[PDB]
Amino acid sequence: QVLMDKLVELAHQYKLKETIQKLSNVLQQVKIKDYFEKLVGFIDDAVK
Repeated sequence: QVLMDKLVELAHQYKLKETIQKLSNVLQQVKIKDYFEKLVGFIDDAVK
């Protein structure tokens, strides 16, 4: 029990959820609409 409690404390010290949410926030700052528009334009050019 002491060992698993120490393991739980050690795992929670890193706070992986904060890293995940920071990564998600950074990923949400990218320009996906521009890339989608470029892909749509390129596929339209190919079809034409």
